[PDB]
Amino acid sequence: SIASSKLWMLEFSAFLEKHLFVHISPYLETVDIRQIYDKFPEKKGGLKELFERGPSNAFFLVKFWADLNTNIAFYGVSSQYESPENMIITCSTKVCSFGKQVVEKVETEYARYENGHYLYRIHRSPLCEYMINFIHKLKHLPEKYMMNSVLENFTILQVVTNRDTQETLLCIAYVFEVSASEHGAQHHIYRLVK
Amino acid sequence: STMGRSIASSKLWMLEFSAFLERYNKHLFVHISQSSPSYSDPYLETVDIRQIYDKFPEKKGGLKELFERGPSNAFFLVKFWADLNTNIDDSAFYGVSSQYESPENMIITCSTKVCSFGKQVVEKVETEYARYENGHYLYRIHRSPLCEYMINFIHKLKHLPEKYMMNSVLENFTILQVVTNRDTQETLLCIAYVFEVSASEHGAQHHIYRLVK
Amino acid sequence: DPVVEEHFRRSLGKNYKEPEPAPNSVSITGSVDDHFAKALGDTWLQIKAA
Repeated sequence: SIASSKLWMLEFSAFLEKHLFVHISPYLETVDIRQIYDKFPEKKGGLKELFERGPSNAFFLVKFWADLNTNIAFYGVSSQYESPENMIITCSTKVCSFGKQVVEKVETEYARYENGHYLYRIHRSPLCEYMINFIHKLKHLPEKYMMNSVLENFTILQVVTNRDTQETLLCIAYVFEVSASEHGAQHHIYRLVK
Repeated sequence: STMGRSIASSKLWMLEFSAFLERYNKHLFVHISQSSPSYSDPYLETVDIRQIYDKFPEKKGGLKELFERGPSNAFFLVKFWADLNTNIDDSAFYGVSSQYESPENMIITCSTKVCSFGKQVVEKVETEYARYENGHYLYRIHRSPLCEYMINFIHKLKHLPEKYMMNSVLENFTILQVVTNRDTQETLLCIAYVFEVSASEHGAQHHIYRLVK
Repeated sequence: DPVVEEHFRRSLGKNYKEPEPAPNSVSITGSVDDHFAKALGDTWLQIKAA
């Protein structure tokens, strides 16, 4: 699972109101992070610089196979994280076109204390105008090979941070394809290394 | 009425606005401060909004439609004469800070669209809740970081050899700012900014207008 | 309730949990269109025109 020492993601989902485009609920395979640097902004704040500072056990790559097969409306994304510590977290998610940042969404969340842990919830947070328009134009293309061509160089960098210490708790890099199936989405999680 | 003498609609008032550069050193590029609506200042001069449609993105999300729907007493034009004369950034934080007041308690959305030749180049969307303090509901966007586009723009602009060259660049540079009630979707105020360099050695100026017809 | 909040803010000082903490924002610096053009070229331009 997607977990460092201080934070783990339990759930992540992008949806349309419900339709799931993309959903998530050791011995993960690895990916050399030097091979994907070009897929995310490379200067300061870059994935390379991020990796070199923050703990290397916090870095992950998720491959999604989206389910774009729906005719449904609210566009939202919901994720939830768990920690042993109580802290204030900032979730920063940058959408990237050919490695250049196109939208960045910054969210700051508190923990409710529930069962053994501190849980954090981003509940039904709305997609930006850009993303709706993107998914819309993507969804309505005449062929799946065209859709994968668009998705080829579409990526999202998600870096979650302890707002006070500025320490990075987990960093997830997403890459994309359309699902081969008529229905359903799939995913595959990787640990980012070296 | 008190309306029409400051950047204030029925539901929202701009108290303070500034873009700045920090390093401890600070430089103001652009500054505005107002009071709550009152009878102390004369009516603002007016500007025909049709003279300005062409300087902002139109079509759907556009200024014309925005004007045609929400209350027309919520619409303002600010002319800035920015102060580009500072030698810092040679470290430096580029920020913008604003502050607003409401008679009501609400949740406001501030959307700032930067525009080059009337087409949008960046958009910043901010959500602010109200802090309550003595009699007042106050909203603050404090030291909000400028985007790479804007830093680069100001840098390249700062270093031009001539102010007439600076004014030519600013000629087609505009910022549309629309503040909105997140529930009612009512537009609380909408300000259109146009720009020039200050003729002065130091300091910035402004001139506020009500947009009409 | 901001009027209640004020009392608390004033009472706890440096122990006051801001009910909606900063930072928050959405910054958009790009056109979806420009992406499709780059991925699909003429094929995308043909589709737009219908």
